Amino acid sequence: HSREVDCERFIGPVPSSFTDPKVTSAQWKFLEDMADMKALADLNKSLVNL
Amino acid sequence: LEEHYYSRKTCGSGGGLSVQRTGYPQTDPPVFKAVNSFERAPLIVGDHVH
Amino acid sequence: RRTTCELVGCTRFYPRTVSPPSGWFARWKDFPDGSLSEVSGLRRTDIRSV
Repeated sequence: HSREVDCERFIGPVPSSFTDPKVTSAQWKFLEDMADMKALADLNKSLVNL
Repeated sequence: LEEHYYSRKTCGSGGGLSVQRTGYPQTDPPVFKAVNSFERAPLIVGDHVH
Repeated sequence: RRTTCELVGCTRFYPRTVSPPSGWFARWKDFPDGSLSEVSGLRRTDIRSV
């Protein structure tokens, strides 16, 4: 005999962990504060070319 | 599909060869489910500054 | 804001030892002896603000 198998079919299903994420308000506020601090610190370096 | 050679031999007489080709449709699980979606906002205010 | 969810996976082939018949003899001929394919995913959901 001589069997031919396709790799696009003998694969399990997609896990249930592929749903949307869940973030709290504290984490969002912390990320926003960090981004604001980084943006404010980067602006000081742009003025070095005075 | 899967072909095979059913090379059968006779009894203790003569001694002739044979191939005998025959195939059998072989099933398989379904193929992947390709997903390609995208969503965005239509258009609100066309100004370039604000 | 942005929230990413990446996914990645691999696949291998682990065939059985052999096909022992009732009282006959059999043997294998050629086999993958390697990988197969690779599955991967990605998700993106961003919400801009003013």
